[PDB]
Amino acid sequence: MNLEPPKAECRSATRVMGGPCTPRKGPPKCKQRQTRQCKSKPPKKGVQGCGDDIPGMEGCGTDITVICPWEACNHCELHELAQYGIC
Ligand SMILES: *[C@H]1CC(=O)N([C@@H]2CC(C)(C)N(O)C2(C)C)C1=O
Ligand SMILES: *[C@H]1CC(=O)N([C@@H]2CC(C)(C)N(O)C2(C)C)C1=O
Ligand SMILES: *[C@H]1CC(=O)N([C@@H]2CC(C)(C)N(O)C2(C)C)C1=O
Ligand SMILES: *[C@H]1CC(=O)N([C@H]2CC(C)(C)N(O)C2(C)C)C1=O
Ligand SMILES: *[C@H]1CC(=O)N([C@H]2CC(C)(C)N(O)C2(C)C)C1=O
Ligand SMILES: *[C@H]1CC(=O)N([C@H]2CC(C)(C)N(O)C2(C)C)C1=O
Ligand SMILES: *[C@H]1CC(=O)N([C@H]2CC(C)(C)N(O)C2(C)C)C1=O
Ligand SMILES: *[C@H]1CC(=O)N([C@H]2CC(C)(C)N(O)C2(C)C)C1=O
Ligand SMILES: *[C@H]1CC(=O)N([C@H]2CC(C)(C)N(O)C2(C)C)C1=O
Repeated sequence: MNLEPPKAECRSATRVMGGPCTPRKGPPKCKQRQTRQCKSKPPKKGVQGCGDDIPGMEGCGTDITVICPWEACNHCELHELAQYGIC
């Protein structure tokens, strides 16, 4: 019968859940990664981004699985004002 009962609980959490939350049009519309969300300045390197090809296999995995900016949220090279979330 379907997969075995999933761990839909995890008590490890505590206050990092609940509270005033109201999604919007559900998560972004993927199924077509191209240029429907990523937009700003012409394609280049560093200033803009990098222009990879198939992330999750060669784009990233080290500065995220071992040290993700979410932990030491303070260093960050550029774009430090994005800390307010006013994005
Ligand atoms: C799955 C297990 C779990 O509980 N996780 C963490 C820790 C708590 C606080 C329990 N969560 O709800 C989050 C997702 C933050 C898991 O990732
Ligand atoms: C409300 C919906 C939600 O889940 N939110 C965030 C992100 C996750 C990890 C799903 N949470 O349980 C918290 C509350 C941290 C919301 O903003
Ligand atoms: C984006 C909220 C940016 O300021 N919020 C989100 C998440 C990241 C990846 C940081 N972004 O640039 C978008 C807009 C997708 C702002 O800081
Ligand atoms: C299709 C939509 C998208 O952007 N995406 C991401 C989601 C995660 C799991 C973060 N990832 O590494 C991929 C590239 C799969 C999709 O699967
Ligand atoms: C370098 C190649 C590229 O287009 N890019 C974008 C992709 C997303 C995840 C939208 N983004 O915010 C960056 C700047 C990473 C690269 O990383
Ligand atoms: C945002 C839109 C997108 O798919 N993208 C690419 C750019 C690079 C860094 C090559 N990459 O692996 C992602 C998926 C982030 C953006 O810059
Ligand atoms: C660069 C390519 C990518 O999508 N990615 C992950 C890493 C974490 C921080 C887990 N994450 O939510 C994104 C989508 C940025 C990279 O390391
Ligand atoms: C940055 C590095 C990474 O992969 N990551 C995870 C952490 C949670 C909140 C579980 N998540 O869905 C992302 C992809 C953001 C980071 O904090
Ligand atoms: C530290 C905590 C966090 O997740 N974060 C954002 C800031 C930007 C650069 C917008 N981003 O994509 C991450 C996830 C690093 C912080 O400033």
